[PDB]
Amino acid sequence: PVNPCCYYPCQHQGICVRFGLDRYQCDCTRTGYSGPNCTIPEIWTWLRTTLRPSPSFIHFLLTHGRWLWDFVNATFIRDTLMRLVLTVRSNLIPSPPTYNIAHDYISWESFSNVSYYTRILPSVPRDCPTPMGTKGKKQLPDAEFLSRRFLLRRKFIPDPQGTNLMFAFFAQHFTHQFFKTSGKMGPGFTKALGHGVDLGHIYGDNLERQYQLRLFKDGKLKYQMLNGEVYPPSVEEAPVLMHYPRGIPPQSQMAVGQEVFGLLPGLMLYATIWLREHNRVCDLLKAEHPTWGDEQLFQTARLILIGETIKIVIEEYVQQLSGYFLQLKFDPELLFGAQFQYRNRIAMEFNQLYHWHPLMPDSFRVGPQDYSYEQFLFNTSMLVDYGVEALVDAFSRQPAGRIGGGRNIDHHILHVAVDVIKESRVLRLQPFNEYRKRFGMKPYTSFQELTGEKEMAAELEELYGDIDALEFYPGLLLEKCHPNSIFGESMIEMGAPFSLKGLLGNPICSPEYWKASTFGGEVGFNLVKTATLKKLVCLNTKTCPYVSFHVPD
Amino acid sequence: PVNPCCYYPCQHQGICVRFGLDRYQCDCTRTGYSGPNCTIPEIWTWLRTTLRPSPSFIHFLLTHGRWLWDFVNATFIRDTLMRLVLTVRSNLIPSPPTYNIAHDYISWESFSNVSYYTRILPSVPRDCPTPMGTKGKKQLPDAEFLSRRFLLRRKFIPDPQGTNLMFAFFAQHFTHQFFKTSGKMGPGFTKALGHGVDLGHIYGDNLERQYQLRLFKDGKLKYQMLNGEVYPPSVEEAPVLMHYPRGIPPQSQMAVGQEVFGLLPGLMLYATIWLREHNRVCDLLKAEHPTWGDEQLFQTARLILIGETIKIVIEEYVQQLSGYFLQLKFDPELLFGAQFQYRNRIAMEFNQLYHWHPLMPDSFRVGPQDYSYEQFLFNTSMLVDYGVEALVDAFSRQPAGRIGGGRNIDHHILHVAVDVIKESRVLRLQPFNEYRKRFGMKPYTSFQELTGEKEMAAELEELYGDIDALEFYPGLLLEKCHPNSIFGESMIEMGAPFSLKGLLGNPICSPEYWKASTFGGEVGFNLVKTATLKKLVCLNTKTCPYVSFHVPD
Ligand SMILES: *[C@@H]1O[C@H](CO)[C@@H](O[C@H]2O[C@H](CO)[C@@H](O[C@@H]3O[C@H](CO[C@@H]4O[C@H](CO[C@@H]5O[C@H](CO)[C@@H](O)[C@H](O)[C@@H]5O)[C@@H](O)[C@H](O)[C@@H]4O)[C@@H](O)[C@H](O)[C@@H]3O)[C@H](O)[C@H]2NC(C)=O)[C@H](O)[C@H]1NC(C)=O
Ligand SMILES: *[C@@H]1O[C@H](CO)[C@@H](O[C@H]2O[C@H](CO)[C@@H](O[C@@H]3O[C@H](CO[C@H]4O[C@H](CO[C@H]5O[C@H](CO)[C@@H](O)[C@H](O)[C@@H]5O)[C@@H](O)[C@H](O)[C@@H]4O)[C@@H](O)[C@H](O)[C@@H]3O)[C@H](O)[C@H]2NC(C)=O)[C@H](O)[C@H]1NC(C)=O
Ligand SMILES: *[C@@H]1O[C@H](CO)[C@@H](O[C@@H]2O[C@H](CO)[C@@H](O[C@@H]3O[C@H](CO[C@@H]4O[C@H](CO)[C@@H](O)[C@H](O)[C@@H]4O)[C@@H](O)[C@H](O)[C@@H]3O)[C@H](O)[C@H]2NC(C)=O)[C@H](O)[C@H]1NC(C)=O
Ligand SMILES: *[C@@H]1O[C@H](CO)[C@@H](O[C@@H]2O[C@H](CO)[C@@H](O[C@@H]3O[C@H](CO[C@@H]4O[C@H](CO)[C@@H](O)[C@H](O)[C@@H]4O)[C@@H](O)[C@H](O)[C@@H]3O)[C@H](O)[C@H]2NC(C)=O)[C@H](O)[C@H]1NC(C)=O
Ligand code: HEM
Ligand code: HEM
Ligand SMILES: *[C@@H]1O[C@H](CO)[C@@H](O[C@H]2O[C@H](CO)[C@@H](O)[C@H](O)[C@H]2NC(C)=O)[C@H](O)[C@H]1NC(C)=O
Ligand SMILES: *[C@@H]1O[C@H](CO)[C@@H](O[C@H]2O[C@H](CO)[C@@H](O)[C@H](O)[C@H]2NC(C)=O)[C@H](O)[C@H]1NC(C)=O
Ligand SMILES: CCCCCCCCO[C@@H]1O[C@H](CO)[C@@H](O)[C@H](O)[C@H]1O
Ligand SMILES: CCCCCCCCO[C@@H]1O[C@H](CO)[C@@H](O)[C@H](O)[C@H]1O
Ligand SMILES: CCCCCCCCO[C@@H]1O[C@H](CO)[C@@H](O)[C@H](O)[C@H]1O
Ligand SMILES: CCCCCCCCO[C@@H]1O[C@H](CO)[C@@H](O)[C@H](O)[C@H]1O
Ligand SMILES: CCCCCCCCO[C@@H]1O[C@H](CO)[C@@H](O)[C@H](O)[C@H]1O
Ligand SMILES: CCCCCCCCO[C@@H]1O[C@H](CO)[C@@H](O)[C@H](O)[C@H]1O
Ligand SMILES: CCCCCCCCO[C@@H]1O[C@H](CO)[C@@H](O)[C@H](O)[C@H]1O
Ligand SMILES: CCCCCCCCO[C@@H]1O[C@H](CO)[C@@H](O)[C@H](O)[C@H]1O
Ligand SMILES: C[C@H](C(=O)O)c1ccc(-c2ccccc2)cc1
Ligand SMILES: C[C@H](C(=O)O)c1ccc(-c2ccccc2)cc1
Repeated sequence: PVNPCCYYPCQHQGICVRFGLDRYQCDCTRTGYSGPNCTIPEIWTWLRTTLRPSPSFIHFLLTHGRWLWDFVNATFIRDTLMRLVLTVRSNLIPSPPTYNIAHDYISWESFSNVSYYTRILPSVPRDCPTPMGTKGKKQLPDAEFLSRRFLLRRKFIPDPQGTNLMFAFFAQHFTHQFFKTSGKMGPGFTKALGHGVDLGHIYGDNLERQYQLRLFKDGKLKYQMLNGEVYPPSVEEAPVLMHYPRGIPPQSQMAVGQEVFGLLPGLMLYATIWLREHNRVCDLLKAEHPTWGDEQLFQTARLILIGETIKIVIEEYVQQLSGYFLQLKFDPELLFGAQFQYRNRIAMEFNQLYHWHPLMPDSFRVGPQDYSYEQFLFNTSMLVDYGVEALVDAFSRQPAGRIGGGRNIDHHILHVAVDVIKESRVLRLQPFNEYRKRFGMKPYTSFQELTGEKEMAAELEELYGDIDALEFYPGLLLEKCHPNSIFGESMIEMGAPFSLKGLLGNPICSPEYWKASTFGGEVGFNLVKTATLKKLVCLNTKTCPYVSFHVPD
Repeated sequence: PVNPCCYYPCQHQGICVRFGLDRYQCDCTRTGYSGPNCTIPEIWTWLRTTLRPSPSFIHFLLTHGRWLWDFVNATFIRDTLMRLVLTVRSNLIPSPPTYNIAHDYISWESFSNVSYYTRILPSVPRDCPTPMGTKGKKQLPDAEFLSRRFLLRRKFIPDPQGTNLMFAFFAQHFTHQFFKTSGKMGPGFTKALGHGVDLGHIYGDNLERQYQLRLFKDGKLKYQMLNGEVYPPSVEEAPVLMHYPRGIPPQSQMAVGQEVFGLLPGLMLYATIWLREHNRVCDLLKAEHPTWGDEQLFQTARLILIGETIKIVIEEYVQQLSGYFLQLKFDPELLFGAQFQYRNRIAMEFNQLYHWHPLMPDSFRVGPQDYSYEQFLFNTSMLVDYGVEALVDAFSRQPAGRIGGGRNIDHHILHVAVDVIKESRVLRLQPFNEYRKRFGMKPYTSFQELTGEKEMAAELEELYGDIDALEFYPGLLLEKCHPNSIFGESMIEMGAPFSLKGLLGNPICSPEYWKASTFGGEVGFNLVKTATLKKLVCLNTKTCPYVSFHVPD
């Protein structure tokens, strides 16, 4: 008897439950539909769906008519729309979280064990006829072949939106505080127990590590002086585990919150900027609160930096990424009248979607000098040799690669995409089309509709055999991009919900925490409300270089 | 310079923050008040407080006019009132949680480290003129003296509401799933990381322990047969750490989720009933779902038992406790249209408040036999000797002692109260009157007003010197009791918020989880919806004895 849930019979988030030896029932509770497979719409459900413009038309509206948007952005309409965006996008993510790699049903273990990444759609049943369920071949295309054929970069394709490396390293630094897959436990497990913006990549993901990194004086983080400049301390003064190639002297190993940041100067660059921001904030707090001890100074600075991070990510990072003329706004109060849960659980699908390796260039240009991957990766003297300002200027000037479209991952890191595809199969992620529906989009009827071209589509069709067998990650990177965009609609329609839910679901955005006293008063609250990338760098450097998420003109 | 916040200047939940060397500022954000101390009301705030009837009057309305409540309870008005109770009570509890024993301010560590009990009011600053702030003497009364003088029972005082031992043991059993203070870490720390109704007292507070307790067959829990009846397994069969006096071998110990349950037959009685219920539910689930494996049967049954627990607690436990003519109702759907966070963090004040030792009798009567504490405590055969039905019948017929009013704690366990008072001082809990205000009541102006009498009031007055120096726990237990009630208004006004928040804050009550599929379908969902104390017992025993939370008429 073939497992009926392998046919993915339940639609619109209805829940498929096996009954008896060969039957099944769909739980349509609060889905807005009824019927055996939750396909019969209620009045409002129908109106909403038949009158709702497509993601492509909305994307069009949001990226045209700057004159009208400039007007709108200066009115209450800016808040009305930002609220709509926030609520409509986040409503797609279940909270409290539902499934994980071990349970394809709600359970107390899935709810309480935070070492697990959560998941939005259950896994493909292990007893299905094919790897993807019912469609496709008995064996999926070879991961290595799939990557070399469709993901490997031939000629560098720059992001048409003007995104640069300053943005690419920001994204890598930022996401690594919540994507920390455990090697020991395996796929489906994380070590970033904070499941969000807790800044564990600065303060450490565990208490013992945090303590080794702290100076325990004035609430500050340990540091060292080099060429009269402030940098993270060496592992000798802050005995913390760091992932460095064997043979590298401890004196040349910098100690920071995230163990893998010694991998790239671009990562240590941000680690340095934030470390300096932390100590700088500590100084501001101390002047305002001379009676405070080291602990409160440290904890309050952390909250301020968390706020500064969310602010910059929404108003500058996501702004650059979206390309929207609507001025995004970070304002927790926009949700104080709505039903919203201030909690977040990182999804394995979100982890998959954020592998933006295509952003990395062919080489790294620092002034007249061009540096190869071998001169850049694990280079422990570049940051100190050039200093923060020089690297920020350089990264802000060099363009990053386009993410969507295919064939744009540098050969030096193509192996990551290969492992991502392999991980996807161990996690038994459902097919791309099931995720399209889960996120409110119509499934693609053919590979041609997906890619927008004919040659790659024909080859994919031969390899997968059926569009309904196309996998999650390949689908995301091979989907045709929006006009002049960094990526396709699925990346936005699927990524926006996870991202927004992750940003606003932070406890500091709750009515309980979002108050001046939480940040030490008006001074600290204002630091959060008015934070910018430019201020983050220039208030912590001797000179002010060109700083931005987009290349200059 | 005296610490300005030692005077507890900020009112109505305003937050006191130290500025400069000797100044302070109150953050009145969203309190509904403004001004230096958060005392100037906004028009609506004033309107609401002036029209608000007193807790005494509302208590009067809820305990009179049966004819009217009989009409109300059979209509939608019952639901309207329950929702009001729910939202208004839970709104007094901060969520996300605020402080803990280490931080008297919001911090990321307080939010993320669940080993800490949270707290509603910050601690008494360590640099205050007196132990309670600025009022009272430089030295608090001796804890032992206080207990002997005002808490020690002289003549057993039965609860006037008819509460029995079946209720007392249920309460002790139930609360021990979320109150597990860590001896190793000390005051302020808990081992019950679930912080709520997770049934960890049945399944264990950690995974390793849960695995030792499970049969891994049919989703069931290990068990043993004795005299043809089902009981928890021995430690020899389920090797988990149980706290038994030294010398008692593993084969003679019973292994259950909570390590301290071997202490009393009353606790193991409930451990036995719930274990039978778990396995009984597994049977019903397997009949409906023959394809389900052991893990899903186990997890689903746990969710059902959690649901049955909350149902019984709200509609029978709290109902008995309140004495309201209003028929309380457990219906998560009542909050779906409101703003509510589905999370809970156990407060140290709630732990203190729940020390209901006065409930325990002078001796334990089982039919013709009367057992002393010496014969009852640590008795390893009584449960099996009498069987479940017999003990339930016996406990359901024996009256429990009155909680409030004072002088009603059996000398055998008075030492617990002494330690609660000592613990309170290590935690530096603010005075009783500060808590009265935090929970919407007027502070008491004298001990006479507090106790309602003159003898104890005069002595307390001399020991403490000032009503504003009275401590939390002593205050709760010495407050005058409502007419014919089990305890005073403070117990209700402070206890209800914590209780209701903890019950409805459970994720199974969220819109995401409260669906039939979560419980395996309609059969499991109805088990939750129609759960009853009588059914919990009678469907798991050979015969059906007298079972209730109140003695028979
Ligand atoms: C979050 O969730 C993850 C995933 O579940 C947790 O992972 C870890 O915990 C699991 C449970 O501890 C680990 O499971 C392994 O199970 C192996 C098999 O053991 C079996 O169970 C008992 C073993 O006990 C037996 O009897 C005596 C009794 O004392 C015992 O001393 C003796 O050793 C004997 O084996 C038995 O019934 C069976 O026959 C099996 O032996 C273990 O051998 C192994 O050590 C481990 O416990 C799992 O591997 C862990 N890691 C991962 C990645 O899964 C994680 O702990 C959870 N986190 C939290 C905070 O809950
Ligand atoms: C939830 O919250 C609780 C409460 O904070 C927390 O408690 C435990 O964790 C902390 C931190 O691990 C424990 O700290 C204890 O105090 C001392 C700290 O002082 C010393 O620490 C270092 C000593 O060892 C190191 O010294 C050399 C330097 O010469 C260094 O090179 C080596 O690395 C070496 O290991 C040192 O840096 C410093 O100078 C001091 O000597 C700890 O050392 C000690 O081990 C203690 O552990 C608490 O005691 C823990 N329990 C309690 C009750 O506080 C929980 O861990 C937390 N839970 C979670 C999940 O976060
Ligand atoms: C970690 O990063 C540091 C950078 O801080 C690396 O050190 C730097 O390495 C560069 C390249 O080896 C050094 O180059 C300098 O400038 C010229 C560059 O070459 C010139 O341009 C092209 C290239 O051949 C030709 O057309 C020109 O004729 C000319 O050759 C070089 O010739 C100079 O000799 C000089 O070295 C740079 O000086 C150096 N910086 C410092 C402070 O050492 C470092 O190698 C890297 N570590 C590792 C292990 O890769
Ligand atoms: C754990 O609990 C069990 C009960 O489940 C304890 O065992 C039981 O102990 C009682 C008394 O200790 C035994 O009593 C039986 O019946 C009479 C009762 O006494 C009578 O009533 C009064 C009392 O003096 C007098 O007026 C009468 O003359 C008469 O004495 C007793 O006399 C009998 O000898 C008989 O023991 C009961 O039988 C026993 N149950 C079993 C099956 O063992 C057990 O002690 C306890 N463990 C500990 C450590 O206390
Ligand atoms: C040239 C620079 C880069 C190098 C050397 C690099 C490297 C790596 C390696 C070695 C891994 C782990 C692979 C495995 O376990 O198989 C990884 C993972 C990952 N990378 Fe990159 N990467 C780069 C850039 C970036 C960028 C710019 C982003 C975009 C935000 C990013 C995102 C991620 C994510 C989300 C993961 C998974 C983390 C996890 O599960 O722990 N990377 N990368
Ligand atoms: C036969 C009677 C009982 C005995 C022997 C007993 C005993 C004890 C002991 C020995 C402690 C721990 C004290 C310490 O660490 O200093 C404790 C705690 C506790 N007891 Fe009782 N008790 C009884 C009844 C009850 C009842 C009826 C309730 C009410 C629901 C209750 C509730 C509590 C609570 C809430 C704690 C604190 C738990 C914690 O923080 O871990 N007890 N008791
Ligand atoms: C509900 O979903 C099922 C599952 O795909 C649909 O398919 C079933 O019913 C068909 C109608 O006759 C049969 O032809 C299929 O063999 C049968 N498949 C399975 C797995 O049982 C079903 O038609 C859908 N019903 C509705 C109303 O949409
Ligand atoms: C605000 O609260 C403070 C603290 O309770 C009040 O007390 C301060 O001001 C009084 C005015 O005469 C003095 O008598 C007190 O000594 C002084 N105490 C402190 C904290 O320094 C204050 O009156 C209140 N003010 C308002 C506006 O209500
Ligand atoms: C009510 C006024 C409607 C005007 C119709 C505007 C037409 C915009 O049309 C849009 O063009 C895009 C490409 O430029 C496509 O990607 C979108 O799918 C399409 O809807
Ligand atoms: C309330 C929010 C309204 C957002 C609507 C913005 C959409 C801008 O729409 C623009 O209108 C222009 C009309 O002169 C056209 O010429 C542009 O092609 C079109 O994209
Ligand atoms: C927070 C929910 C508010 C519902 C009010 C109805 C207003 C409908 O609002 C619509 O929602 C769509 C998404 O479903 C958007 O794509 C449309 O642009 C928006 O106008
Ligand atoms: C014209 C301006 C419109 C502003 C509203 C945009 C925000 C609504 O965004 C909508 O979110 C939904 C759920 O994730 C998606 O299914 C829709 O395709 C998307 O347009
Ligand atoms: C029509 C509305 C009338 C509002 C009158 C406001 C009454 C509250 O008045 C306030 O009472 C506090 C406590 O006694 C004082 O500390 C404040 O200074 C006082 O303004
Ligand atoms: C009996 C009259 C009651 C009036 C209710 C006051 C409503 C709140 O009024 C507010 O007062 C603030 C302080 O001056 C102003 O800054 C705000 O603009 C104003 O809206
Ligand atoms: C909608 C909620 C209404 C709550 C009101 C219930 C209060 C019952 O009130 C009772 O009414 C009786 C009338 O016969 C009086 O005799 C009692 O003294 C009075 O306490
Ligand atoms: C007549 C029936 C009334 C039902 C409403 C009772 C529920 C509201 O209860 C109220 O909760 C507040 C916050 O905890 C307390 O401050 C009030 O004193 C209390 O009466
Ligand atoms: C505002 C806009 C929307 O809601 O449309 C939006 C929000 C978030 C992202 C995002 C961020 C990170 C990864 C992937 C996607 C993209 C667009
Ligand atoms: C419904 C009623 C109300 O909200 O009035 C209520 C709710 C809860 C308790 C309670 C529970 C445990 C300890 C202490 C108190 C008491 C009364």
